[PDB]
Amino acid sequence: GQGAAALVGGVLLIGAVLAGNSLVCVSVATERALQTPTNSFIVSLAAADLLLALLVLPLFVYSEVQGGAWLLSPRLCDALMAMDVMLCTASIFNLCAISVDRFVAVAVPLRYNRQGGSRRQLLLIGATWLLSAAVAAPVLCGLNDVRGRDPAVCRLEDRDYVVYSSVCSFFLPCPLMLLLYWATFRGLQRWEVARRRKAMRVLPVVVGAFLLCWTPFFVVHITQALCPACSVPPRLVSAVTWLGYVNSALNPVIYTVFNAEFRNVFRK
Amino acid sequence: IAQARKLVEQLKMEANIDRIKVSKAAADLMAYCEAHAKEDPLLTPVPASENPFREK
Amino acid sequence: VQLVESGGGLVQPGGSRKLSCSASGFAFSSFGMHWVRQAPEKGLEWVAYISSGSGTIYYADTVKGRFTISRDDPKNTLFLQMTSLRSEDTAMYYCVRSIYYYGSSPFDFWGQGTTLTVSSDIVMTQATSSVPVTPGESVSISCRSSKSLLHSNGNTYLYWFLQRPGQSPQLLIYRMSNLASGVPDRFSGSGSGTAFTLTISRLEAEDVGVYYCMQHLEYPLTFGAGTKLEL
Amino acid sequence: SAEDKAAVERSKMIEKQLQKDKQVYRATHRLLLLGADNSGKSTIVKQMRITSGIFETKFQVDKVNFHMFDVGAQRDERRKWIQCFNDVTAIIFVVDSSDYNRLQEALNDFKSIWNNRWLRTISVILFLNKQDLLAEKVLAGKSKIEDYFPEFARYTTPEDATPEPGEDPRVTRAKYFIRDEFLRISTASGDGRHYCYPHFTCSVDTENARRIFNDVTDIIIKMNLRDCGLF
Amino acid sequence: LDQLRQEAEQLKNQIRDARKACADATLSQITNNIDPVGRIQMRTRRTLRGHLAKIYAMHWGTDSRLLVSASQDGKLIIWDSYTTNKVHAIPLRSSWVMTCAYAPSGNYVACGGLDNICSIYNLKTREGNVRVSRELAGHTGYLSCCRFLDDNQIVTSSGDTTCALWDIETGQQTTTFTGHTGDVMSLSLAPDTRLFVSGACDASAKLWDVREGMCRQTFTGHESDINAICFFPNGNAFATGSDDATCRLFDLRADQELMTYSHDNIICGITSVSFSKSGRLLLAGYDDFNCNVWDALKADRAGVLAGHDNRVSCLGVTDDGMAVATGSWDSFLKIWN
Ligand SMILES: CC(C)CCC[C@@H](C)[C@H]1CC[C@H]2[C@@H]3CC=C4C[C@@H](O)CC[C@]4(C)[C@H]3CC[C@]12C
Ligand SMILES: CC(C)CCC[C@@H](C)[C@H]1CC[C@H]2[C@@H]3CC=C4C[C@@H](O)CC[C@]4(C)[C@H]3CC[C@]12C
Ligand SMILES: CC(C)CCC[C@@H](C)[C@H]1CC[C@H]2[C@@H]3CC=C4C[C@@H](O)CC[C@]4(C)[C@H]3CC[C@]12C
Ligand SMILES: CC(C)CCC[C@@H](C)[C@H]1CC[C@H]2[C@@H]3CC=C4C[C@@H](O)CC[C@]4(C)[C@H]3CC[C@]12C
Ligand SMILES: CC(C)CCC[C@@H](C)[C@H]1CC[C@H]2[C@@H]3CC=C4C[C@@H](O)CC[C@]4(C)[C@H]3CC[C@]12C
Ligand SMILES: CC(C)CCC[C@@H](C)[C@H]1CC[C@H]2[C@@H]3CC=C4C[C@@H](O)CC[C@]4(C)[C@H]3CC[C@]12C
Ligand SMILES: CC(C)CCC[C@@H](C)[C@H]1CC[C@H]2[C@@H]3CC=C4C[C@@H](O)CC[C@]4(C)[C@H]3CC[C@]12C
Ligand SMILES: CC(C)CCC[C@@H](C)[C@H]1CC[C@H]2[C@@H]3CC=C4C[C@@H](O)CC[C@]4(C)[C@H]3CC[C@]12C
Ligand SMILES: CC(C)CCC[C@@H](C)[C@H]1CC[C@H]2[C@@H]3CC=C4C[C@@H](O)CC[C@]4(C)[C@H]3CC[C@]12C
Ligand SMILES: CCCN(CCc1cccs1)[C@H]1CCc2c(O)cccc2C1
Repeated sequence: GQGAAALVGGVLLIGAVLAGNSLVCVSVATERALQTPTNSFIVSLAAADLLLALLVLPLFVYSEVQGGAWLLSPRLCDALMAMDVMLCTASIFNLCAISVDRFVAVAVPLRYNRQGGSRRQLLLIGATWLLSAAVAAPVLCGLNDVRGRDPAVCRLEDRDYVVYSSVCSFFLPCPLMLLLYWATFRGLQRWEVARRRKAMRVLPVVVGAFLLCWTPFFVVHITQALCPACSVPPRLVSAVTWLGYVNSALNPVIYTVFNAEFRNVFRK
Repeated sequence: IAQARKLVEQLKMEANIDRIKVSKAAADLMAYCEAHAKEDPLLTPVPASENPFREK
Repeated sequence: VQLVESGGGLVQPGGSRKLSCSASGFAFSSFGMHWVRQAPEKGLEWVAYISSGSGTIYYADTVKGRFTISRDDPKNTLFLQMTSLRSEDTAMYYCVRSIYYYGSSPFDFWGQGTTLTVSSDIVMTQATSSVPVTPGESVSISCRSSKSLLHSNGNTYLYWFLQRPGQSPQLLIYRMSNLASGVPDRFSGSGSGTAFTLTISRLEAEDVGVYYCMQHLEYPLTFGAGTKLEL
Repeated sequence: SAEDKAAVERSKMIEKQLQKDKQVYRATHRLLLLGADNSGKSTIVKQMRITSGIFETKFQVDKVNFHMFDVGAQRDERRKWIQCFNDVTAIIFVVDSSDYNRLQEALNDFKSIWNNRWLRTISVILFLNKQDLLAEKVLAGKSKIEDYFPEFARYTTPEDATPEPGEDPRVTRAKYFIRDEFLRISTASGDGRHYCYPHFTCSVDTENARRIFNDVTDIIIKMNLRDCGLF
Repeated sequence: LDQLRQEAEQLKNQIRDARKACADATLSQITNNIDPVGRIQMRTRRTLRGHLAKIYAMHWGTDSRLLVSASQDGKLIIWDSYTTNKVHAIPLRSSWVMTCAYAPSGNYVACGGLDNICSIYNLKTREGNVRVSRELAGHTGYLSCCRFLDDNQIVTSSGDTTCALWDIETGQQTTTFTGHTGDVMSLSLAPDTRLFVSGACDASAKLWDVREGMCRQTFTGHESDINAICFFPNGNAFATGSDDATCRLFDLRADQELMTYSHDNIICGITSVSFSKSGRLLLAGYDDFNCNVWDALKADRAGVLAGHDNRVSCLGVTDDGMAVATGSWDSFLKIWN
């Protein structure tokens, strides 16, 4: 029975996400050389992936383990949807915020240099969490309270909210993160032309892991809302949902493997 | 010449000193430490009402 | 160093006036400022305070909301705005310097004063009202308070001032033991934390005047009635 | 706690002035200026602008402020006073690139600076100065360089070379040989913590302030990309 | 040259023989029997966090409550250590300050650094603001250390290899002390202020009579530059810290090394040194960002102060021994018990 593979995979996923995002949090708490206004965004990302592995992954795993049946209260399904939609969206907006941070660091380099504090860090990090709450809030506004909302399963169901929340959470941040990394890369080319290598490699890894985790989910998910008649396999919907959460395990890796001071700490 | 001249005079000035045997001089540091050990809040941490550097 | 008050004179009661005080020869922005009354032939009475950089303001209840105190550091200037007035308000008003940090002496310098003529608290008491005495003799003057002035930090917030005839007051002692700068070693003070003494080891003709105690444990600041020394 | 409350408030007034100064201390770039006795750095400072132990030259480019510290009356044992400059945005090292026997001493100084344990993080901007004199000496054929750098005749102009229009093959081989003799030092023990930015410059060129501005912009880009983990 | 150099070498050998003739024990033998300092924990009771750049120096007022601290931001700050209040912040004329002192009265503080001038600031002005009373200009290399004897005279140390004593009213060198060969790094006054001792980038320390202007004794045994120096509280021994990673203690009276303080894993230079009020503890501040507390009789490491993120640059124990403060290139000071 594949529910056992979903349990084992769920425990491995929760382990990987909790461990990896704890390594971030403990390192930036303990090493003052890591405690930079640049790394503030990387902690804010890891914090979303920790809350997602605490407040959301265990119930998603338990649901998938009982074959996608929901057997708990309807308001717990509503809470779990609002919690998932916020913490998923916080993770994505934190990837987008890191991409603004890296762009300003190359586009306007003298203003960025360790002058950090209220205006960039606290405005932009606050905007990620607040805007994630704003995306999630229509779930606790009770759009699930409509007729025919069968309690035997847990999901979003409003076509309009699914389109607009997908549009806001994936479909605007994906172009922003792409154009910001393209403009960051082009900014380094302008600089190497004007003054008359690792950055040429890492931006493909950052963008690749984002697109591979989140394009399959958000395209499948918006396909259902655009097309109720489309015969999406339920196991596809499961698999792309799992693949969305794989991002929370890759985030610790991608935002600290390349960084020389995290590399220096993890050499110990 | 004045460089070597002032060296040999300064060296004579340091040669003619009434140096004392190190056992006695060491014992005097040991005696001073004992005599003032009661008076040293780093050596003997005082109770919190006497320490002006209390916690908030 | 100078403080020079301006405005004053005749007021009809329901009217209004603005006192100004102009500072020179000191770094005015660094000091908090106080205004102090002296009603005619009566003791001192504090009215208002502003901090360095205006961050705190206090008033006596006899003036709260009815007077307002204001500042102009770029012009080394202090103001008091008298929104409506009474027979209760005729006094000389002194502009007074103060600065607060560990070991500082606030109230150390006072302006010449300007006269305005109109057409719980810690109670502070001096048992004496006058003492007749001659030069070279020693004296004591005593003061007592309704609350102890000994704070838990170990300070004792008692200030002693002398005013000579026709002068503004001068600081003698800022906390019971601490003698001011530029005053004779002849003055010395001490106390229990609820009753207090100012002592003079030997008098001189320069000591003739009225001696005021004042607390600075908490606002409103309160003076004793003042003890005269007479020849 | 009335006096302590006022002492805390003036401590806050000080912290406001410290944070107002943290802004300018962050915003300005500090540059240690170094060179031999025969170096022309005392002319470079005029190009920047237009018993005392240190000189501060102030200049700006594109509204970015530079303080350049030419270390003044000090002895020839830098190993102690140099530790102060563990802060700086860059070192600027200035050399009479003018075929001296003393060019070997300038290479020994550059090696001593580049390998100093307190300077491991700090980039050197490198000015090969007075190259108008190098051009005059080499065009006159009175240059001696192989006679005390016994590898110039074996060395040849790199494809890295980008000479100015009309510069002679010997003049260009000479400037780039001297340039590479410094880079042969920096590339040996440099590990990407710090970089060397060589330039060719003369007693009168205006571009020195732009050379500094461009190279601090590069040094700051490398610092920012290191903080991002992107370089 | 040679005819005097043979007498100089003879006298150096004679002095070494005289030191050796006095070596009837070692302090490690005399103190072998006494009980150790039981290992001392200390906790950061205050942290002072105003400075914009690396702290180079700090000094306590005689009241054991106020302290003054200097940094490359170009500021002195005076701290009420009990409340953590900033009592004054003084903008310096040169950013590159390397040293700092109180007058024993608390009326004045002094600075010096890479501008060779020693600047003296008057705290007790009628005008309320702190201002420079005088600039002592006659040094020809950086000031490394300043100490007041009283409000009218200060002893100073420099990279020009001299120490000098000044009259503050005149602004003039009342005496100059010249026997050092390297940059003089630090001073300490004896408790009576009749003597002072200094160490100077030539692995040697010199004792001087303030009142005569002459070197009285010379001390050697370091492998490298002396950064730090401090009298033991009885006033007739002193300790030094150096780039060779050893602290070392000497008597004046026995005129030689008593103890070396080192441990095999301590590879790095000592920036600063001080003693507890009994003399029983050395405290030494190091590169590798921490302080070691030593039993100044037994030479055991009695404890560690671990709180700093960058180089510990200075130490000072209050005159009543009630605390130690550490300053650092991390721009903080921390106060310990
Ligand atoms: C960075 C990596 C190593 C973190 C760990 C990811 C692991 C736990 C992931 C990667 C691929 C995942 C599997 C992909 C697809 C499915 C089908 C689904 O209907 C049940 C769960 C199951 C079988 C997943 C379980 C979890 C899984 C094994
Ligand atoms: C479920 C909801 C309510 C939880 C919201 C928690 C949010 C606000 C928390 C979680 C992690 C936090 C961040 C963790 C680390 C840093 C780095 C520091 O240099 C600035 C603050 C900053 C950027 C924090 C800001 C607030 C933060 C983003
Ligand atoms: C409930 C949990 C799992 C979700 C949030 C993750 C945790 C680990 C977050 C929440 C608050 C965060 C801390 C808050 C702010 C700071 C200060 C900053 O200078 C360094 C990072 C540091 C120290 C953060 C580390 C990570 C942190 C502890
Ligand atoms: C992991 C921590 C930090 C956060 C999540 C806590 C979870 C496990 C808690 C929060 C609310 C809880 C539920 C609250 C109410 C009910 C209804 C009851 O008839 C069966 C148990 C059930 C369904 C609980 C199971 C456990 C539960 C889902
Ligand atoms: C830091 C914050 C975000 C942590 C939140 C903790 C989680 C476990 C809390 C937040 C909101 C809570 C839910 C709010 C309302 C209800 C309806 C009630 O009839 C059953 C329990 C249930 C479904 C709660 C279960 C626990 C819950 C999901
Ligand atoms: C929730 C979060 C992710 C929303 C982010 C909104 C984006 C579009 C905003 C936030 C901050 C903005 C940047 C702030 C500063 C600059 C520098 C300027 O020279 C070019 C534009 C640029 C780079 C801005 C472009 C737009 C920007 C990146
Ligand atoms: C971008 C990569 C992953 C390839 C997939 C492209 C996406 C955009 C494609 C794949 C399948 C498509 C859907 C297939 C069928 C229908 C039903 C039709 O009546 C309206 C359009 C709609 C709803 C399409 C919208 C676009 C769609 C979702
Ligand atoms: C590597 C990633 C991008 C793979 C995922 C691509 C997505 C867009 C693809 C994979 C499988 C596809 C589905 C396969 C089968 C059907 C049934 C048909 O009646 C309507 C379209 C529909 C529902 C397709 C829509 C697009 C789809 C969901
Ligand atoms: C972006 C890429 C690399 C993600 C990983 C590969 C994807 C394409 C794989 C992983 C798990 C796979 C699914 C697993 C199970 C089923 C059920 C089966 O009856 C039809 C195919 C379907 C629905 C598979 C389609 C392809 C799938 C989604
Ligand atoms: C990888 C988890 C993805 N979740 C899936 C919903 C779940 C089903 C069962 C348990 S949790 C989405 C739901 C839709 C949505 C959205 O429209 C906008 C922003 C975020 C999300 C999050």
